[PDB]
Amino acid sequence: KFDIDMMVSLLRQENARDICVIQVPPEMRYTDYFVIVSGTSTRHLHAMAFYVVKMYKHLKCKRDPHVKIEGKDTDDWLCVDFGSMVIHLMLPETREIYELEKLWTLRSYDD
Amino acid sequence: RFLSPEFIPRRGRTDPLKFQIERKDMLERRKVLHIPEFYVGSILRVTTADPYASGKISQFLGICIQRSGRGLGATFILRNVIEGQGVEICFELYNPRVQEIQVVKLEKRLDDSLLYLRDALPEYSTFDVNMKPVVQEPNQKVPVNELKVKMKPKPWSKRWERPNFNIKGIRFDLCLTEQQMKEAQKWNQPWLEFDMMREYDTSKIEAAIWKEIEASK
Amino acid sequence: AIQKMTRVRVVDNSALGNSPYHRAPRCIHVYKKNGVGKVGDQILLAIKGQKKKALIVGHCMPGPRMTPRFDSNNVVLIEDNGNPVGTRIKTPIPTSLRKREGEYSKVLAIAQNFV
Amino acid sequence: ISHGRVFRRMGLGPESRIHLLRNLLTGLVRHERIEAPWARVDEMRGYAEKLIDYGKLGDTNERAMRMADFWLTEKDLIPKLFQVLAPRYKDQTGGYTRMLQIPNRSLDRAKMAVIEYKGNCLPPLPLPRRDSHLTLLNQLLQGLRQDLRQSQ
Amino acid sequence: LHGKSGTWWDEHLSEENVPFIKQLVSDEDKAQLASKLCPLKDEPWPIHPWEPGSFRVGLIALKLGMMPLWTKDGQKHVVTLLQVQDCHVLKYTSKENCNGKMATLSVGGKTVSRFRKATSILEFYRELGLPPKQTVKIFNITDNAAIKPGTPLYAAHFRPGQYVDVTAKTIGKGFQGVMKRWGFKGQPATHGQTKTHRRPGAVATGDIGRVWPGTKMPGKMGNIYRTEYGLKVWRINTKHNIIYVNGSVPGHKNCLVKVKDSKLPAYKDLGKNLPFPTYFPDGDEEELPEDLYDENVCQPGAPSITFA
Amino acid sequence: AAPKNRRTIEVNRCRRRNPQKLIKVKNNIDVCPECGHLKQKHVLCAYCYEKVCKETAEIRRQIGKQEGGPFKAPTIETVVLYTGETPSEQDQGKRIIERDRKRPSWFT
RNA sequence: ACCUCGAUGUUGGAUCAGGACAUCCCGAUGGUGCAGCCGCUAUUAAAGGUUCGUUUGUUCAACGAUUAAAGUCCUACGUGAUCUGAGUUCAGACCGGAGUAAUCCAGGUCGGUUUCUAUCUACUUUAAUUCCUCCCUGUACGAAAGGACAAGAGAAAUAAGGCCUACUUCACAAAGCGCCUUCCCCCGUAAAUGAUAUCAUCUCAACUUAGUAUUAUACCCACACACCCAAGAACAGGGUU
Ligand SMILES: [Mg+2]
Ligand SMILES: [Mg+2]
Ligand SMILES: [Mg+2]
Ligand SMILES: [Mg+2]
Ligand SMILES: [Mg+2]
Ligand SMILES: [Mg+2]
Ligand SMILES: [Mg+2]
Ligand SMILES: [Mg+2]
Ligand SMILES: [Mg+2]
Ligand SMILES: [Mg+2]
Ligand SMILES: [Mg+2]
Ligand SMILES: [Mg+2]
Ligand SMILES: [Mg+2]
Ligand SMILES: [Mg+2]
Ligand SMILES: [Mg+2]
Ligand SMILES: [Mg+2]
Ligand SMILES: [Zn+2]
Repeated sequence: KFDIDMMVSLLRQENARDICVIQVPPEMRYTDYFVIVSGTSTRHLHAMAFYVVKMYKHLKCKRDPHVKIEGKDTDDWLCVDFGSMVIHLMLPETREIYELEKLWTLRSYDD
Repeated sequence: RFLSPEFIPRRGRTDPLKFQIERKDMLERRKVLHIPEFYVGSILRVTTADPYASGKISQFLGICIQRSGRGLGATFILRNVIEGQGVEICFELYNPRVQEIQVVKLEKRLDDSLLYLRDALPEYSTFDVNMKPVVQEPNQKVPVNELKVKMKPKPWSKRWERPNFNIKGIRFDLCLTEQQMKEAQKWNQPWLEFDMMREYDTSKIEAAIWKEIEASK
Repeated sequence: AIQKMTRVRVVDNSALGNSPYHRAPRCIHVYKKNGVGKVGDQILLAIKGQKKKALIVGHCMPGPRMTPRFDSNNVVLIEDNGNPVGTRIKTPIPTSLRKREGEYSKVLAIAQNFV
Repeated sequence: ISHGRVFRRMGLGPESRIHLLRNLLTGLVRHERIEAPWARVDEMRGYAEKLIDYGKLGDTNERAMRMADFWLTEKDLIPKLFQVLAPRYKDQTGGYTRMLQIPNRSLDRAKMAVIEYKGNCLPPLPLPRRDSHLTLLNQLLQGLRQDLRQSQ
Repeated sequence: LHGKSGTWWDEHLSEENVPFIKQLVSDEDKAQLASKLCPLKDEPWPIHPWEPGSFRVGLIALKLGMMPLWTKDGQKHVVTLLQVQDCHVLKYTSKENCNGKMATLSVGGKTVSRFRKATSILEFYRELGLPPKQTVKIFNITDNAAIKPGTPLYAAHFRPGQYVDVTAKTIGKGFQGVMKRWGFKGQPATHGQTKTHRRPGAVATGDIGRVWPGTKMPGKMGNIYRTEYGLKVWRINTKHNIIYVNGSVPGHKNCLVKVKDSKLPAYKDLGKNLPFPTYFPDGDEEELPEDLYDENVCQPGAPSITFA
Repeated sequence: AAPKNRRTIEVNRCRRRNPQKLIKVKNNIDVCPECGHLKQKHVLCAYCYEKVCKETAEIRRQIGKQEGGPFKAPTIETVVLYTGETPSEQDQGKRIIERDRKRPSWFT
């Protein structure tokens, strides 16, 4: 299967400079897992995103529709939305300026 | 006996067999989903499965501002304000992806259409998302909420003061002058309540529909 | 339906959106062959005498059943690349944005509420 | 395009149409037989039937009283409606009026009709009568009927 | 007095005979319809198997109305209801005389009064042993699919997942101006325009000194035969002989539509599994359910769909 | 726009003698078996209707004399009686309009 | 200076466009100072398409934002018995200039009547396109950068043709802002065998392929009062069991 375990294994295999996972509660109508990962550079981000996407494509779930790769034109933030999990690849400055962690853990308790 | 509006057909030349088939499907779906009795003005919480997610439900609570449509396509649009943003959703009653309809507060309003709540103050559309359901006695006429809302400045989505709308739930005296009311009376059309050929008698149709429903039971 | 010249509300944390200006933000162009913008469509926007792309995230015009109709034409400012200018979206964002063709993951990530 | 349009456009507009039909209906209630252009009689026949139904609803019914008050411009006819016409048709469920075509109006050659309330005291109209059962065709058909009854 | 008086069946009938004749003729009509209910026991023509390139007959249905429908993906499809009302095969002609090179079957539906039909039509239907039909439409078929005249046809002649073509007379809008008929832009409302708001502009150039044939001009709109191609059959109610056809169909409610297997190339050889000559209930191979559903249709009464 | 040429009598005849413009022969005319008068099948006999209208007018003049004033519509049924006729049992409690002529054969 | 001075201003715009191809985009090819993407060039292709705004009366133009593209033209610089009159043109008035003055002006400005009931001809119902995303595939190619073909799926959008279940304008119905359906190609060249000219040679040589329009279909098809109608100006058409 293609699950968060496969996600984290692949990301650690390619050695993401930083990984974080959020368990999105069911009552929020987005997804199950919110993965946020930092990278060294835009080239690194593109490489790892392409790698994980190829792994998803080749692994399993033929009936599951294919998956976009969003943020290709931008250099500091890519994102891939899977059926039940969404990965946000970015750089340290983008991550610290968008503070997705506080947003997705403290839904209405931050600025 | 509350016959849900969608069962009663709008008059036309369409064959009654079409309505029989549509009612068969509607009742056979009602056997799965309990569509409670409710009226325009009652607060409802609708739980629906989202295809965008993976088998995850979404709940929307709001005041039913309009009941429209007939047959299997019947809809009800209900309104609320979330973080100060007015949102309306038109829910299809018989959509296979509405998991539940809960009548949080069963009540009737002075009007059969509360579309003017768009132009009313935001307080009259605000309803706590987590409000608990109130209880009505098993044998009790549905309460009629005689609330008359206050409107915001005159530029409105529709000319609510005009007689053809027949709005009774707006405090017009507060927002409109006597001159404006008199001017709006120019569209009175008093004969329209007395032309007897315009009235749609649905007694026999309702009786037949009730027979069908009972037979389905 | 956001066309050219519609006055739109910037539902965003961005300084451009939240700063006062004598002229309300107006749609300058709808990035759609028919210049009619729905939820998920991009539009140029004249803010503070500046041209800025933005994303429609709600409008008064009724849409298909089961989808929300908002009281205002809400828009989110985005960069030319696509990164949202602001870092937070306060008012509810329709969930239908997810499956529409186009990049919306960034906006959904920034969104606080969904409807 | 007028698909499904059931109301003629008469008079000077909607209100004028209602007033014209109202005058015709008041005349019909007063005299129990009225000549008028065919289209206007056809439009007013439904209203005449509805008035008989409202009169059946009863004198004490406020809605029926208001409807009669509007629709009968001469108020001496309201007692007549509630105490003569409605009791006259209490047994029937419909078809209170009889409408027949009349030779075209000499003035403008208009298509003319006579509409009466059934059971009035006036001399009967020359109603159309079907052929006698003793005609050749009708007797042959009676033979068919008897043969079919016997055989099956 | 000149002798060309126009008579109707009731003209010389007495009060007693009118109801008797009505009842007698209606009873005859229903008896005739019932007599054909068992075609396979009435010297059916050879029932050949389906082969590639075989075109079978279609039906003449009645447009009952429209209603929503939902598929398991959660999408709503508007579907239109086509009821098959007393649809029968009436005539068979060979390739030589079909005005082409493909056999033809005439099919009629929606029995109508015999008192209101021309003598020739009444004689034709008397020989056929059926009550007259409102409309007769000709279907081009291969000889493999010939069906004996008089055989009834039923909604189950189609099956869900099949694609169909529906042809009918569009709603007649009468003489319509150019703006409504052809979607011309018309002229502005204000800014000086005098007595030209919905008029055609120039109808041609000055050089030709005429108007080209086929120029778009005001005239009668609608009331012409149009065909909608490739409509999916979402469901079939066998009890009432209803076909649920995807989308819109030309014509008004209660209008007769000619329904046939779709001619689109994509659906060229989907007739393998369909009843080749036609569906024969008398065959009784397997009494069909009351409702046949397509796979994706969210059947009513199923547990609420969850996109898990 | 003005005509460019005078239309000839030949063209004019072809136009104004076209069958579309000719008066069509009516074939629904017949004889009223009651009185033998001509009538159209769907229309009332003109002569019979004239009889009925004249009798109705006389009866209504009697009604007007009896009522004596506007807004005097009775709340009770009406019965017309001719010379040599007496109110029957069911004619009791109904205003009687008396006619000086004898009962018409067609009136029952 | 040949027709028209015995009621035709002109330019722009609106409406509707017919056509040419000397092609702007979409299609197929040859070459390239084309590795791929890209361009540049040429052949062929006119089925289809060919945006919205600010200033200006403007055609143009500049500018802003797009687009697959925003093509060059002809059609009385198409089209005012279809529209408009903003520039220009008539009677009023200024500024500047000429003139003794009257007046005038290729200039600047403010204002300024746009008739026609159609006799004749003609005419009034004649197999979609593009783009984007995805799969192939960040594969070919390329040192990298970058980045394909061909084929397929999904989304839209437009165009055409319909329709009302919903929504919306509304209300026994008509509509769009809503929904539904839309199906084959065209030929430039690239090859095979092979003589004239025993090699070779794609062949205005014979011959063999890409190569197909011989549109495929679909649609329609019943000789022979009155009332109602989803049919309709009349007429016609359908229903009356
Ligand atoms: Mg509005
Ligand atoms: Mg500026
Ligand atoms: Mg008039
Ligand atoms: Mg317009
Ligand atoms: Mg005007
Ligand atoms: Mg000379
Ligand atoms: Mg001349
Ligand atoms: Mg060329
Ligand atoms: Mg020239
Ligand atoms: Mg001017
Ligand atoms: Mg001057
Ligand atoms: Mg000047
Ligand atoms: Mg001027
Ligand atoms: Mg002025
Ligand atoms: Mg003019
Ligand atoms: Mg004219
Ligand atoms: Zn007579």
